[PDB]
Amino acid sequence: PDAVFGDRVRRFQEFLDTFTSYRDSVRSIQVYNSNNAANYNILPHRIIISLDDLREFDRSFWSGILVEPAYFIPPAEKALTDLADSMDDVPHHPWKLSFKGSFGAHALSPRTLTAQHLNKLVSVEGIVTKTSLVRPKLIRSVHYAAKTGRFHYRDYTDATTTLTTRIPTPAIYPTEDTEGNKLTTEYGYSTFIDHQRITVQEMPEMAPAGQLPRSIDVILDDDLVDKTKPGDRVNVVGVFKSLGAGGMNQSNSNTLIGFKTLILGNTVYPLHAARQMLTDFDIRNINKLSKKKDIFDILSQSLAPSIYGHDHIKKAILLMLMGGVEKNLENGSHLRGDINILMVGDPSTAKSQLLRFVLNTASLAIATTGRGSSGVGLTAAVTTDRETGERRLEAGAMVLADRGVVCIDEFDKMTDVDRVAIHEVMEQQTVTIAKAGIHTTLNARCSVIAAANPVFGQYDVNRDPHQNIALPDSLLSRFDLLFVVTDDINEIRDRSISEHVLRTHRVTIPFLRKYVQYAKERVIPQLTQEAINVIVKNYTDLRNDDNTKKSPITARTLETLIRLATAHAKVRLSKTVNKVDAKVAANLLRFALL
Amino acid sequence: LVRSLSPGDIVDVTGIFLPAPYTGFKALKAGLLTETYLEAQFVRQHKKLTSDVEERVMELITSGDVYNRLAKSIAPEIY
Amino acid sequence: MSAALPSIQLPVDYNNLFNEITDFLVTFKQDKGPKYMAMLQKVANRELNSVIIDLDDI
Ligand SMILES: Nc1ncnc2c1ncn2[C@@H]1O[C@H](COP(=O)(O)OP(=O)(O)OP(=O)(O)O)[C@@H](O)[C@H]1O
Repeated sequence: PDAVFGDRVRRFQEFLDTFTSYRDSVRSIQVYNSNNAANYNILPHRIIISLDDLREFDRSFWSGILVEPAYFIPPAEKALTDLADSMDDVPHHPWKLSFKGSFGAHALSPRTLTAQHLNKLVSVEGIVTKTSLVRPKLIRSVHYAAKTGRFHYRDYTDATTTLTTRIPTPAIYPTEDTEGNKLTTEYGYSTFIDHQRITVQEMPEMAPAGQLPRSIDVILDDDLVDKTKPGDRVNVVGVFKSLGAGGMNQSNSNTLIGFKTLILGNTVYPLHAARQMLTDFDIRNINKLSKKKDIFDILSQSLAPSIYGHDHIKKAILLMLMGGVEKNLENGSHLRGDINILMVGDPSTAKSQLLRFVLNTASLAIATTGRGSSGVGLTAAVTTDRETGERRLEAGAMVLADRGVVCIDEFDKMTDVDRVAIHEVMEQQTVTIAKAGIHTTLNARCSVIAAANPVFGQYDVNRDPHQNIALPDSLLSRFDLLFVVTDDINEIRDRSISEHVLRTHRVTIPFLRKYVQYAKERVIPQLTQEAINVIVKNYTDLRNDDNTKKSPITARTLETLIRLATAHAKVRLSKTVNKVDAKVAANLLRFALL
Repeated sequence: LVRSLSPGDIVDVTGIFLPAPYTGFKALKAGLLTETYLEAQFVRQHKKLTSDVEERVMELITSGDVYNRLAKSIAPEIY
Repeated sequence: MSAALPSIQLPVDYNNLFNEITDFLVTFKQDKGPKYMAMLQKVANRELNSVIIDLDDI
């Protein structure tokens, strides 16, 4: 080699200053991993090269990485790995790259493919909805002649080295090397690696309205597997790559593409438009405003900046969204610790308004639109044969709902077959199915939010308040709060409405999403004899007043009456169940029932 | 170790690991997929009439109390 | 054969373990005589076909 190797070596003296700040980093990450492994009685080989250390002072070496990314990366690895041993060889796995930074206009939205940069560096974002299997793969197996005690060596190359199209080895395992010895193979010293494909859709808001979402796929490696839950705003970066013989491997080859698009990439990141690290400053201010004894009320009014009133509804949403705990019974069935509120109202009274903006601040809680095909909580045994001999129970809609919220619409405008499914997932946290395959109890922590409409217009007052939708009481008994939104007409009421819609055709949100997601990590009190003494008195008088009046209540309603106040103390961020929480819990039900 | 497992056994197996070749349609498909299994070595199963049990049959005979203590015995978790 | 058929010399061989199983003869006298040899007699007379070579005896 002298021409193709010279600017390697000139870089081999160049980039060693481009890890003046990382040559500490790459050895500090292993010296304790070498230490703790010797005193057990763990991290991969990630070497994040920024742009900044390779753009401030190298230009010929720079643009080679963004024009021809095929003669440069295995140079960068081979010159990396000697520094692993030249730093660390006394105690007795190739350290590939990641390359974070910016890029300067390669945010190819994959609705667009490129004519300029094929076989180059690409930055891609979107959502994944495939999540295929996991399967290991060999790279190097070592053979051993059991007679004469001598060893052997063999490496298999594949379409996995990411860059060099070597002569493949169309072989699985050889036998009988040039001797009369029956070949033995040591599998502890044979190395493996995994292999997982995933398809990425289009972020369906920035693709303009002329098409359905498109998709491509990406092969990643072990370092960031099981990181990709289906429904994450992911952002990957890798090389663009074609493989496969198009036009010769079969004869006459008419109308068959033979150039599959692939991405053999690295370093995914979740984004947000779970990881939000805050400093000492904002963590102290949120304690400083915690000292105020009004902030439960301020958060109610600072949520929906368009609509008047409904402060009973507005406190309920933030009470539900933050969530109440479920303490599992030891060697016993745990109870309902989910909360599940419901609405109904005569039309155009903002029943669906506030239902869509809970999805923006959802904190990884992606909901459906309530279109009630069978698949709302199940699998329907969709396997697609998974490359000839693998059957997979593909996750329909509960792998996204776990420790999150959902919302569905149009209950009475549904068939029967969804209603039997919402029976099971409410009485029990899990679904278990055996369609043409395996019985499997997979767990789910869900919390529905409902929206239906009454049937006969404005007939609520002149008839019974109950049966007003007459969907089965299997769900009404499994739900707690049936807010009936009024629309009464008062000349000061509507006049106030008329300007407030008009004033908006022309205490903050990201602080709000931090406060709740910090409050999911604080301890749960549950324990004060004072607060439990007053609520049962508060129950008994309405236990005299439920049956001689509107609506009969049951024992599970008491498990609400702990749970609302339990979450109400989670707003307080304290470990003492106070007295003041028990007054808002009683008063909220009093409007919900009267 | 055969004939010693059951559907529904909350158990654990200890055993040794090896992958296996596929030897079918290995060129077009089946490039270097592996589809391993594990090979078993040991099973440590868990949570399983006048034969050293008569002492507790006497505890009902000596104490008596059929109509009420046994009534409080099954399902004492209601009102 | 050429092209990287031989490997590096590994310090972990098998002949050093082969003779170390030869000193798994009658020598373990802590646990009525050689106890793992006592189980060897209750198989040859054909009533049970599973020896147990644990790590406790190692
Ligand atoms: N009670 C209300 N107060 C203030 N604005 C309202 C109210 N109801 C509706 N609006 C205005 O009307 C617009 C749309 O209301 P929306 O379509 O959500 O009614 P809805 O809840 O969907 O009723 P339905 O589900 O029966 O159609 C919103 O932009 C909102 O500003």
